[PDB]
Amino acid sequence: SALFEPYTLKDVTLRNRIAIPPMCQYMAEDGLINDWHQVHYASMARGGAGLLVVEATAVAPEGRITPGCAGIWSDAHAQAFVPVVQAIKAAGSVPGIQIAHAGRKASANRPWEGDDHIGADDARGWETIAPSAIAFGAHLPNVPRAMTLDDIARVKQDFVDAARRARDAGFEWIELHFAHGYLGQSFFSEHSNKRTDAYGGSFDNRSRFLLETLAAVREVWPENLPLTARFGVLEYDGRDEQTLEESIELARRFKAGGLDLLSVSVGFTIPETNIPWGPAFMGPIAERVRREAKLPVTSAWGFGTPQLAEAALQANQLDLVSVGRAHLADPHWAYFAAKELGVEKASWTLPAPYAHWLE
Amino acid sequence: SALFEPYTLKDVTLRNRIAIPPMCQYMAEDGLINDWHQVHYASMARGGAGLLVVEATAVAPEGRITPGCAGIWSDAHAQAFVPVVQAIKAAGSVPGIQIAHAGRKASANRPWEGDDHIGADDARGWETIAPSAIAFGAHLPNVPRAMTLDDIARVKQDFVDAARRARDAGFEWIELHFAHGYLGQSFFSEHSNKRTDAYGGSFDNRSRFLLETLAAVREVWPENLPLTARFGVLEYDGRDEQTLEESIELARRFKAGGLDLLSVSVGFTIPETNIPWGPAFMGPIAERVRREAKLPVTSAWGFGTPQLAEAALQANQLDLVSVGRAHLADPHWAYFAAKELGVEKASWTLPAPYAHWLE
Ligand SMILES: Cc1cc2nc3c(=O)[nH]c(=O)nc-3n(C[C@H](O)[C@H](O)[C@H](O)COP(=O)(O)O)c2cc1C
Ligand SMILES: Cc1cc2nc3c(=O)[nH]c(=O)nc-3n(C[C@H](O)[C@H](O)[C@H](O)COP(=O)(O)O)c2cc1C
Ligand SMILES: CCOC(=O)/C(=N\O)C(C)=O
Ligand SMILES: CCOC(=O)/C(=N\O)C(C)=O
Ligand SMILES: [Cl-]
Repeated sequence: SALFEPYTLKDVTLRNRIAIPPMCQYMAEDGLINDWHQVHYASMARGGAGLLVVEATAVAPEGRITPGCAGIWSDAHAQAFVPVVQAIKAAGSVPGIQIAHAGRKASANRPWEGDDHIGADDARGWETIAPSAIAFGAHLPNVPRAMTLDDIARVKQDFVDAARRARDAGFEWIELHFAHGYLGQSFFSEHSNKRTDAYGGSFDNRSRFLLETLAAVREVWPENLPLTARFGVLEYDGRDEQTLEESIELARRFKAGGLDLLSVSVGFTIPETNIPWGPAFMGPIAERVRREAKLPVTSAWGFGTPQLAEAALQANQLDLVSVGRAHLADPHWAYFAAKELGVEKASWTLPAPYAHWLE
Repeated sequence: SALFEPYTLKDVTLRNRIAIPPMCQYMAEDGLINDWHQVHYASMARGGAGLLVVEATAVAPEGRITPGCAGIWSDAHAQAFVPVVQAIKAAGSVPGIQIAHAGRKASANRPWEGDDHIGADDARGWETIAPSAIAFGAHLPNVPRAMTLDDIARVKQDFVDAARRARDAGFEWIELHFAHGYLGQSFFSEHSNKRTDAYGGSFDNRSRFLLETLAAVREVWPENLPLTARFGVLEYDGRDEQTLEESIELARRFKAGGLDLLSVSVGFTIPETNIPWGPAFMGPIAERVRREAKLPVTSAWGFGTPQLAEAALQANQLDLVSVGRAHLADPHWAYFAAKELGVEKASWTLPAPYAHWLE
């Protein structure tokens, strides 16, 4: 089974090709994770996945999506992650973390509490920042404040500080969240970046925030640990051909800037899109990025069955398969995939107190 | 769905009829549970089961099965369970514990480390006790020491002390382990009880240790919390008709002694048996116990498919369906059952951070 071949990137070895992608839990308070996350991540790591990327973790308070999002903007926040890192490691999985800034999509309600921007009368909300003072729209109508040059310098430092905190907490894998219409993605997209200074206008200027943030993180992130990013390479906004070509060129510059692997996703920068949802629909897009940027990739959004995950590898589209919702439904999904794929001693994807009885 | 009707017993209400039966994890050290159990139990409780009965927990060190078994023979041991109790309650499940004494099956290796008796001279092994100085045989050759009347008094008091500690840790449900060939079961079975004093020989005498332990525990266990027991009602030794009839009579005396529910199982007292290798063979047996002893019952051994569990409840065979190994494979099995049975808002069998996305 290709899905259960180990994978080595820099000096880190994943025991299989199953990655749990970042998945916000909305259960933190003031950015501080707690027993919800401890059990959530430990249980999934024991389920057998080779890599567990902890949810989008805010580099700054206003970079949270919701009042329930995790943060790593202080050392106490980072210390809260230590037992999570150690629990993922004890299960034999590799602990990773996605550090993020929600940009204009910040200051929103939890998904089951409206999923929409928090109103100005609500005391829980806050002012959002973004490259330009233009709203996402739809259920996220709050217009963000346009960032100053000092904002840009401060946020980049927040990414540096968060990467250093993630490193010191013991994460062996970091993912910069440059996707899904949050801050980084919105600097790259002309839909949301209306700037005329050095951070908007041209391709170089729109790339500048992401390339500089990557460069600043690379200076503090160890060379022997994978430095990755999630990036939306197309929007399904009717401009996919040119957007994908620009996104792949940026991925080439990420590679030259020391990025080890690209988590290929959709931009979600604006609501006015037509995303063709279907099983493994990102397959050919991830493969094109993989081949044209010559960079290892993972992807998500419909690979969450054993056969689809395996086929994505057999087809040389992905190096790692990210399986998200299936792991919320079944924290031991990796074990389920091992069985479904007829892996030898499949039950031993799990720790002995389970494996012995399921063989 | 009958499986997702709530169930009320004394002052406890289970949100559904799915019980997680006790399942030894063999991960404790000197009886002390740890982060293995914390995540294991909290994750399963979040999976949606209405009742989680924590594994066989030894009332005394020599009553462990293995060096990895949990114990509750001191207040420090009981304190270790408090976070487990509270995590199970926080997920909306009801915390239970099975208190146990392995009898002549004690001092054995973990199942995946040989599963056989450890010699008492071995630093990890110890001397076993039983109603009669007769070995189980096969891979459990250690001959136990026949218990004196003072031994009987000591062990019953250990059950009492353990029930008090379980109450103080916050357990809302207790199960006496009188099954599976351990101490209590072996007092009841003529195969293992060769005593001629007041605790062997007749039906009354063989029943005495179990009835006296129940009575002693009944004194300290709160009237408003279910007092339950697990008992092997037949052995598949060719004496099943006479054995089951005596077992149903003991269930009647259990009820008269204040037992609230009986977990019906197999004896496993000796190895020379022909136990059915198949699912749900206990259904009609448990139904007979339920109807002839007029006592609520649960059972296990192969009910871990949603349709089988639903069928056992529709047939009035069980009041609760115990689903064990399926929860080792999938801690969210209760959610999987909700889906398969077409329960409305099935995803909300799970907490919101999962439920919202699985709709
Ligand atoms: C509850 C939930 C939270 C998510 N949070 C994040 C996140 O914090 N960062 C991110 O990059 N993607 C996030 N995603 C997107 C997932 O990482 C993944 O791409 C998505 O679930 C699709 O993959 P799947 O079909 O296997 O579920 C989230 C998805 C879900 C369902
Ligand atoms: C790993 C494991 C540990 C078990 N430990 C106990 C136990 O401690 N006490 C008990 O009464 N039964 C124990 N059993 C028996 C189970 O509680 C249950 O009766 C058995 O798994 C049959 O149910 P199932 O078919 O749903 O798995 C254990 C079973 C397993 C698989
Ligand atoms: C619309 C896609 O955005 C995401 O997946 C996300 N984070 O990146 C969430 C849901 O928190
Ligand atoms: C074979 C029947 O015995 C059991 O089920 C058991 N405990 O009761 C264990 C720890 O396996
Ligand atoms: Cl000890």
